[PDB]
Amino acid sequence: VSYANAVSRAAPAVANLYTTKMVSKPSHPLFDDPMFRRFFGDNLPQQKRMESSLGSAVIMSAEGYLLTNNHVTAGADQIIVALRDGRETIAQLVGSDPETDLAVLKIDLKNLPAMTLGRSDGIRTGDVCLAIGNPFGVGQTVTMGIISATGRNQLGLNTYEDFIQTDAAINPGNSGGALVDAAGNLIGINTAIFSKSGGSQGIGFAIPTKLALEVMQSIIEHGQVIRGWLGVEVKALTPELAESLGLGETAGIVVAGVYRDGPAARGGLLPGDVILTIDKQEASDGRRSMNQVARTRPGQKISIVVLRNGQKVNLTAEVGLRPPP
Amino acid sequence: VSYANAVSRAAPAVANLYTTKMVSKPSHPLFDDPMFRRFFGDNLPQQKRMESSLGSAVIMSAEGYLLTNNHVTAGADQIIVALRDGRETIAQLVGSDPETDLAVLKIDLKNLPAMTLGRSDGIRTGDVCLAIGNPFGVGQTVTMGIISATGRNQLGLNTYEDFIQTDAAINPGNSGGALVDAAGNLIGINTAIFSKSGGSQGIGFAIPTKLALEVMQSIIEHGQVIRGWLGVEVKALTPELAESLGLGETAGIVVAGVYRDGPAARGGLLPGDVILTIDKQEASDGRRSMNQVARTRPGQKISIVVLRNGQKVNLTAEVGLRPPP
Amino acid sequence: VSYANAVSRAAPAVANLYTTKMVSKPSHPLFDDPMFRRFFGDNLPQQKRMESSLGSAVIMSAEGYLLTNNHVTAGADQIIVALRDGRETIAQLVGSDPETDLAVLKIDLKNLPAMTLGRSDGIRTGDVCLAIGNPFGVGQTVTMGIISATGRNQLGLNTYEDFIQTDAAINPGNSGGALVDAAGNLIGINTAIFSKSGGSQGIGFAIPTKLALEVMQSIIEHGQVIRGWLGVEVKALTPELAESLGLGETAGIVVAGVYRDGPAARGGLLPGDVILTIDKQEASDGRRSMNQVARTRPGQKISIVVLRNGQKVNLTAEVGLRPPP
Amino acid sequence: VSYANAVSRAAPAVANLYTTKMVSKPSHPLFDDPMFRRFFGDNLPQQKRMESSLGSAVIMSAEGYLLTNNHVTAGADQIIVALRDGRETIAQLVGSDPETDLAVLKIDLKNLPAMTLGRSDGIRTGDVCLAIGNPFGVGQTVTMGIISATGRNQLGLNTYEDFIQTDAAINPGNSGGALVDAAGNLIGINTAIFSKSGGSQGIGFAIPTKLALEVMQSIIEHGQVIRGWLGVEVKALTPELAESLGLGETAGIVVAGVYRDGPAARGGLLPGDVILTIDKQEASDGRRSMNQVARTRPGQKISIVVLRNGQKVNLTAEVGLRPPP
Amino acid sequence: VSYANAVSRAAPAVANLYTTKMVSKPSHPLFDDPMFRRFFGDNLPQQKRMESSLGSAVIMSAEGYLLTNNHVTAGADQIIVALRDGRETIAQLVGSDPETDLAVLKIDLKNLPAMTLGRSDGIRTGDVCLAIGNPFGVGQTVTMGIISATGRNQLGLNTYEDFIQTDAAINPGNSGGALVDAAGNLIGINTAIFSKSGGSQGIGFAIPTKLALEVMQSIIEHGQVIRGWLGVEVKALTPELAESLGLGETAGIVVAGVYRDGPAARGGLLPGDVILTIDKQEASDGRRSMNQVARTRPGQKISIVVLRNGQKVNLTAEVGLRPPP
Amino acid sequence: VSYANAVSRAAPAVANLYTTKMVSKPSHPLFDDPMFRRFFGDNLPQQKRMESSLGSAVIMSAEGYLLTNNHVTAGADQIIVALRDGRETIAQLVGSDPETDLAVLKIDLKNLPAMTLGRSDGIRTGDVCLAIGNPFGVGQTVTMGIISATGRNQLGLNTYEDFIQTDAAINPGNSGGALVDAAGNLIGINTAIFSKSGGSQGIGFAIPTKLALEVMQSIIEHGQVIRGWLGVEVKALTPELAESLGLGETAGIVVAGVYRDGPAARGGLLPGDVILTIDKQEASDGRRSMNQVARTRPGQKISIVVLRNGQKVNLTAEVGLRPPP
Amino acid sequence: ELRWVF
Amino acid sequence: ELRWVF
Amino acid sequence: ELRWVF
Amino acid sequence: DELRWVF
Amino acid sequence: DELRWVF
Amino acid sequence: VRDELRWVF
Repeated sequence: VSYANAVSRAAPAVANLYTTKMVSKPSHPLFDDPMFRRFFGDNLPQQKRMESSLGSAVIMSAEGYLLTNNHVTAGADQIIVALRDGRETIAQLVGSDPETDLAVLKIDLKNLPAMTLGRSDGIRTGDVCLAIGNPFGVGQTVTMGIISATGRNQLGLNTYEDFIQTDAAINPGNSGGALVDAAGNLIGINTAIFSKSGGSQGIGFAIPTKLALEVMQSIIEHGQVIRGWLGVEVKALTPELAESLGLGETAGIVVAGVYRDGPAARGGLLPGDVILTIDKQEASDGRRSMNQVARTRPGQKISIVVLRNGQKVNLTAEVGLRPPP
Repeated sequence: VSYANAVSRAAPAVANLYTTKMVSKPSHPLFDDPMFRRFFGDNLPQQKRMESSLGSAVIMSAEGYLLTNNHVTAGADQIIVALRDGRETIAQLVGSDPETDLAVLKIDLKNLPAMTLGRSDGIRTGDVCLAIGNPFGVGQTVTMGIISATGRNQLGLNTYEDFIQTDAAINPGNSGGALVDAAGNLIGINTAIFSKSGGSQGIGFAIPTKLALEVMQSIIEHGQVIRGWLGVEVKALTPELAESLGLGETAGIVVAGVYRDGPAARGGLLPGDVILTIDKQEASDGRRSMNQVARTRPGQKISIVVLRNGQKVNLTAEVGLRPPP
Repeated sequence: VSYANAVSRAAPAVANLYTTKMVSKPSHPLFDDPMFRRFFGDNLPQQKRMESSLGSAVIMSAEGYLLTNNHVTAGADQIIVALRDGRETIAQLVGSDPETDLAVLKIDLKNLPAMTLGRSDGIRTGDVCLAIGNPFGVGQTVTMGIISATGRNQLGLNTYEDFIQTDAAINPGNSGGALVDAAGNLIGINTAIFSKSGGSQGIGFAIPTKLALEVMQSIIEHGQVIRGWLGVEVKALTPELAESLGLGETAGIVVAGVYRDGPAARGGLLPGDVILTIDKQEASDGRRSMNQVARTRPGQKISIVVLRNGQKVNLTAEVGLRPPP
Repeated sequence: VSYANAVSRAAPAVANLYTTKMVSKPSHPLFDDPMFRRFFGDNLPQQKRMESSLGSAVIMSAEGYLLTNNHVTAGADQIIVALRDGRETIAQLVGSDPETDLAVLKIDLKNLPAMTLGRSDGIRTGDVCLAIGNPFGVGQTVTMGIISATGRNQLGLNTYEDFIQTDAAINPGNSGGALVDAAGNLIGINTAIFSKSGGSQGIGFAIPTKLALEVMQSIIEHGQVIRGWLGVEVKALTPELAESLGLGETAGIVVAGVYRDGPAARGGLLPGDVILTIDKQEASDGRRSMNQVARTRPGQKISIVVLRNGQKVNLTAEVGLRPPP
Repeated sequence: VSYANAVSRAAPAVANLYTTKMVSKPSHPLFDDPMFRRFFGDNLPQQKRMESSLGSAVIMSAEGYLLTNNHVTAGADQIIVALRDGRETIAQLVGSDPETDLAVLKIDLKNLPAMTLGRSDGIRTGDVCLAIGNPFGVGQTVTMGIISATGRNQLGLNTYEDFIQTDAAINPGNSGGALVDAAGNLIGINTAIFSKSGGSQGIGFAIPTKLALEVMQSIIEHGQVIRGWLGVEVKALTPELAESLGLGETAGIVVAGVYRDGPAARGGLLPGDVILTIDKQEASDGRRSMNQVARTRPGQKISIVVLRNGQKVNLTAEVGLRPPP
Repeated sequence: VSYANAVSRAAPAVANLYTTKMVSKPSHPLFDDPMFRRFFGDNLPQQKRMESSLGSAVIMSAEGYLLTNNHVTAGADQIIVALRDGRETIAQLVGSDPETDLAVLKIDLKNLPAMTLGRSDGIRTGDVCLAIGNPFGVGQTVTMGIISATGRNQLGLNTYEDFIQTDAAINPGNSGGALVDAAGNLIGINTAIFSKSGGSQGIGFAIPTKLALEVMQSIIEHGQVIRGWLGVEVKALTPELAESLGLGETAGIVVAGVYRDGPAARGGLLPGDVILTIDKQEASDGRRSMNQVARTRPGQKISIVVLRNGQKVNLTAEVGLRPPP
Repeated sequence: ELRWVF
Repeated sequence: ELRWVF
Repeated sequence: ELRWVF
Repeated sequence: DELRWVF
Repeated sequence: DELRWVF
Repeated sequence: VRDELRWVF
């Protein structure tokens, strides 16, 4: 069997990213110093640029828009995009999203290959995927594995998580590179892995294309992913969490904190209040509720239904803008 | 290309095994202690019960019978079974066999998905295989590889080894998990790996189905896989020591020791005796003889023939029950 | 679905190379030794033999020629070759190529299986490949993976490198093993891995069959690989030093040093010279020029064109016989 | 000069304590064991009894009473006293006080040289001292250093401590050893060191004889030291906190908690209230007060004056037996 | 013997030093945070500052001038002096010499114990000595040793070095502490130790009193030490190298570099020149001259005799002010 | 008090041992290489002298006779002896005894200070001792301690051991150094230390002068130490094995082995034979016999009495020359 | 601990 | 700090 | 080279 | 980034 | 303990 | 390495 056609289709849109730091060269005893004049000197230089390759990026448009993990580009002095055909351009950061580990880069180049997108919702466990990237500085490498699992939350890496799990070897430097389907269609961005050694052990994770896209579209539109805020600290009601709180068998979210002067504080949410309904949606599961509020447009008046001391309270809050971490 | 159909056939019958261990809570200088009264009191009990993930298990029957490694089960008082659909029940351990690292769980749930079997005997190296388990408590995962070889005995892991070698990523948390063929049929139970880093490196091992079924059914009927024993400790035969009446390995087993007061011992076997036949059969291999003796029923009297001092002798022994390690 | 067919056509042509030595038997207080006479003798044998594996060789031809890595063979006084069909024989060394990590064994055996070759140039990234090797001394094992890349140079593993990058799990004991295509036709020899744990992490490197064949015919014939010598240390000219008429690297590599009484040094080459042409070849890349010099005959008179002090200088030099590393 | 006279008086009264736990016999292939009879049998026992050295002990009295560190003796079934003259005898635990890290050992030998007790109160920082101990199993060892400080507490090593500090090298095996003055008189028992490496760095600690001796007689009549108890957990009164009509240690220890059903609980003492008087004494410092309560005979009703909410409260408590840790 | 009296005079003038940094108090899940409102309040304790020891200091004036190491005080914002009498005051940093690793602190307390000085020049190797300091924050400890050596230069620790070597255990926390004679007078300030463990191995260094007092007076006069500048780098005369006019080793210094725009640079000293005279003084040893230049006042014009290429030149230069490291 | 007079007496007689590895300057890019040419040659010094210091030596005679450890001098070519007065001399190795860890060097210089000697038998545990030597390359360094123990046999570092255990800091670089008395009379050669850190821990060992002098005189006369050989392996009579009519220490040595064709073997010695007398002296302890035989001159015909199977048997042997490790 | 902040 | 228990 | 028990 | 070749 | 002496 | 080559003033 072969995936070479998919490799041909997909590899040209997977660029490699790097940063440069000018640095002090190892000194010599008989050579001129900035402060001392010795026996000899150098012809044209006094410092040396070092390339420090960050990870992989994915081209999403012929306009020049690039997707990458935020951590690849974090605290970067200079981001150089190295194309598969040997081209090099200086990238402009457009925006970053620390909550979803995503950053968007802009490149001014003609003749840019773009990545043909595929639906991440249509993937299944047991599907074949190929991970394209730049592991350990070796060069463009393509790896193969199946989709080990889908939609992985509870990983505790990001505020918002919808992770594909992969069997294809992902290594340091593979971050920001593409996860593709067997036909060469982008289904994810390589983001993080679980390892004792630091090398791929068969547990890689990538951000699905649907989530990656929403944030990319938002970052291009505003330069910030806009998210909703309720200023609530929420815990799940377990059988012993309920007993400490004094509710014998109640289930669902309970608030354990109110962000000072946030939308809940003005609205009336109080610690110990079981949330029944957020904006006419039943708040049964916390992850569903947080994402709902996240997509709720800031400056909107939604109605929170709460259970306080066994009685229902119809609270009203003005959804705010989620602050950065 | 997808193994998604095979995952759909197999993922439902493989479980996650958990255990709870009681723990005293973390202390605070303002909070009440078991023997101290301070300015505060949590409403929770002093002992936190921590969920701990012992491994993976396969549902073998619709009656709730389950298969896992002896090394997953051994030492845990309460075993909890988590199925793919979220149904969680408490398993009662039925029987164990440390000779094969196998153990059987009885579960009492209705609408139970069973696992379609395969033939271990029908596998060929180069065949595609899937490993289903819970690696690193990351949730159920599916790994794809191929059979790397078969019949990996003399590995020194277990008393009886007839293992499958797979290249599918196998990590801690995968033990007792299902090794499945490309149609989701169960070929093995994933038990151990060979690694420099305690993580998948591509060398994986599964007990074959043909052996596990022999063990599982024997445990269900009796509570123990009952093996025939002769109390003999043997070694191999070099042709250099085969000068007298030399057969390279024909009747090539050298007695190295006798279990004190063992069945072989009562029979009159001395160390240094070369066993030619056991129970009317050529004995030119230790592992073959180890297995042949194990399948003989306790109490069947057999005749062991040994060449001693260049003379063949006819010995009569009564097979014994094999003692626990 | 299965690579069983490819394994059946390839696995028989892969052998495991072993080395043996004698170390004395376990020391005991009452055991007669080489120095002291004590209460007991372990029979009478002074030395016990320990066989330790070195890696895997490929059976290239049915006349007994074997291909393996130089690192597998260097430092081995006696090498045993044990094929898949249980035959073990003592091999002898036709030669070695440390500059390509290759070595050739000769063996005399009846009806040897031979490896059917395939074109290295005909592989494209994304093709399925399989690995046959003895990893960790577990026994012959087959690993399936894809082709990560081709043409891997600048690794700094060897002087002359053209590696295939593979996803297949390559572990110590895989060195000198076959990397094979989906049909069982040879595409390479497995030499090394990039690993942060010393085990497979999905980045494996193999010498391609084309380079391996030409090293093998050459080692078999003249007993070694013969290469051209110029005795030059070269660095690519920088863009800063590409200040001259040559457009960047166009026709340029700087002479960093000249070997003492070397073919170029007698020729009048001086450090700081810019080589425009070697043997009327463009020479814009240091690696391509180094390969060209290696494939030039020891003893050919060639014309080096150099640019020193704004003037082209034509020099004539006698290509040497490249020395041992 | 020469501390030899000091060594002559002191060295005969310091002993070495060792414990013996039979160690499993190591196996051999041609040898016998219980389960198997092999080719040879040594004329030997099934196992051998190995001996580990717990530490030093000082012969306090000619009756056979020896005083040592609690940590040196705890959870060692058999205690052997090996004398300086080579007499070795089984000793019996008379009792231990883990609060002071002391223990009393009883031996019954004739012609025992008892140690000469010096006065710990009479020593000064800058005085010459000698440590006698069996460090690292090397043998009875004599080290010379000075007294670095007196009255060391707050170390956090022990419940009740009045530590002597010495520059003299002290190592593992010195525990239970003698601290001796210039005339060879007992001034301490070596107890703990402060080491980055685990080896003496000139900062060793020993329990002074006045405290050590008092504990010993209190373990001879009774099998434990009987101490006073109020079951309170006090903290130091910070001056900033003491703005509330109070001065920094002016009758001040702050309560952090009270033992449940303790003498303090019965009396009404509360977490967060300032204690100013205990049985008419100031309680300016927690350490002075803890020691005073310990020396108050149990069952004695005493008054506690306390400052609660700006109000003096008179309380009455009946002292209880301090409980084991 | 006993040094109790020497500790009585020496110990009072030795002070402990510490810094305090405010630290966020331990949090609880139910507690109000500056960012969140939770079930309970902490009774408004915003944070808790915790004291951190920096080392020791010596009092050289009744007026409270303290001498400590620059390594002990650099980068610390708030300095507290704690004395043997238990008084604590904030110190004012007067000055720092990174060249000798020395620093000066100012205190305003009445009745300050002054340390009596000693003649550092008069010390003999073998003299008993004592180190006073706060090692490991255990409180002041006194340690006894011998002078192991004097005038240790070429240790690579400080630009200007004269060292007393001591056998007295000096641990981290002894820096800025007192090294004293057997009469209790100050012979040095202990600064560094040579160790594998990080603890004392018996090799400790103390800056001598003659230098330390000299540096301290300079800082009080000017806020820093004022020193001479030539901007010259020099090496020793290789024994073979005294080819022409090197007889008697008169020129032991070879110019290895000249400070750009330095007084010597302006003077006409050029690298490779041989210095025979500096201010009509011996140029035989490099350290002697460095010390000589340093002790020459800026603005003084001097004469340097350089042997350049077998020719003697009479140079003239205006002495500079040595710039900071 | 001072020890400076003893140091004035013994410091001249201790020397530092200097070795040289031939190493050439490590490579730098524009500097001419041994095999390559470049724009700048490294002046004219091709390589540089690299000085590695191994230890101390004591000048035992004015004829230039030196004493040191075999471990200090083993595997060296040029040993340079640097005196306290700065004079340095090349040394030639007279002889070595590795069984005592001693070496004798000869040096030719006039006005060579000779070390005054003490009597090894004279010393007491508790005597103050000085340690002169050069640890860590720092320089000659005196250290003070007391004598921890004498007769330290059974350490396991050397075959013949009588060690002075010493308190003074002995660190790496002290081997071959002098253990001096309070008056400066040499009593030992500093040899080994027991540490965990790899630095001084206060447990130091010296070879006593009485043993050291006997070895040095034998080395000067014969170039070696001459020892008796019986070629036997001996062990103590176990208490249970003295059931054969024997005192535990009487005829205590028991034969475990006889060296092949050794003096003992030729005599008729067989293992299990219990030796009662060797050369008419009681063989009570194996260490005592080991010294008695080494000291017997080779070629003496000596009787050996042995208990063989319950019968006293008279034997004779020709004491042989002891073979080397 | 299942906790969310929104 | 607050480590006295009596 | 190895040992089996039964 | 600065590497050398010897031929 | 018990050890061996070789002479 | 005894050819230290470093003093500055």
